[PDB]
Amino acid sequence: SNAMQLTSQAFSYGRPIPKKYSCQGVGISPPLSFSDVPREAKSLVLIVEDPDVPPSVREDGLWIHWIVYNLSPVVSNLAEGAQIFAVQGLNTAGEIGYCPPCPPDAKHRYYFYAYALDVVLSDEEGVTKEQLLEAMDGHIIATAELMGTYEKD
Amino acid sequence: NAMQLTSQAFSYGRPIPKKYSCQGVGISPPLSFSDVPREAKSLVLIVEDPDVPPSVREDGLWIHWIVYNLSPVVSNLAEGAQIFAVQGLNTAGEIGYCPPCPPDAKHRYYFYAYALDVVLSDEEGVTKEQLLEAMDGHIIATAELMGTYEK
Ligand SMILES: [Ca+2]
Ligand SMILES: [Ca+2]
Ligand SMILES: [Ca+2]
Ligand SMILES: [Cl-]
Ligand SMILES: [Cl-]
Ligand SMILES: [Cl-]
Ligand SMILES: [Cl-]
Repeated sequence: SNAMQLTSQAFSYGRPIPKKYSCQGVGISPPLSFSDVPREAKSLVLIVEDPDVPPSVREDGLWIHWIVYNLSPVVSNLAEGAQIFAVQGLNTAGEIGYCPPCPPDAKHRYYFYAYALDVVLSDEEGVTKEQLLEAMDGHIIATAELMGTYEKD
Repeated sequence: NAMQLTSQAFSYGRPIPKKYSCQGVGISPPLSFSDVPREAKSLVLIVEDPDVPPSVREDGLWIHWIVYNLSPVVSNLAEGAQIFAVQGLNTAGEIGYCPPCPPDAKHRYYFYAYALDVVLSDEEGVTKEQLLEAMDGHIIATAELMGTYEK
């Protein structure tokens, strides 16, 4: 296509994420595919977040489930639970890496955002979303979005 | 449940019938959209030929059709349909569909459908570049159909 894509073999936009990738299954990271990445991209960034987190546990209403940056722009697929040859940032629990959906109160939406950058960012551990967004500023050449839902059954 | 774009006139990678080319009446081919996400507020269609002779078009890409602000429940466009959406500029410099008319070889014609989470502004003379620049940040699904033409 004419624009960068972020998709998953496991679910289409707005459909349920399989149980395997939630706290009700093994809780591993879902498969994701990047395609049509601009040739000028030098790295990719992934941010996964839940704007449906109960506000009584998170006042700003947004829980970050995964941060990955400095991915290769030709990475193509991340297989489920795969090794990440890139830098992982901090989720909202304050730990590195992927946190599975585990919505206590309702069905939630989980948004997966991809960003293509025309630079490689500094190699830093412990990166939060706020810090990452600052580092990206001025370097984002394209974005893509995927969303899936989860509701405990 | 991925979004799909199909045509009752040709399956993926197969020849586009003559009537949709310059060798016939040259009307737009029938198209069907399936499994458009619920969250979509509009559809976009971009049809282009990356096999255009580079001596004619240096960048190697000729746009044959741009449509945006299609209803997300439009479901199908009949052959040569009156379009209830906005048509943009093709590379010939005209609004609407330009048929395949490859002079030199078999070409591939790619049809890309995009579901957006917004309705774009109603504008005249919209080019592919302007359309794509506005779509970034709003695309929620993509589907591809391809057909070939050879004189
Ligand atoms: Ca007929
Ligand atoms: Ca004219
Ligand atoms: Ca109008
Ligand atoms: Cl995938
Ligand atoms: Cl959750
Ligand atoms: Cl059709
Ligand atoms: Cl042509």
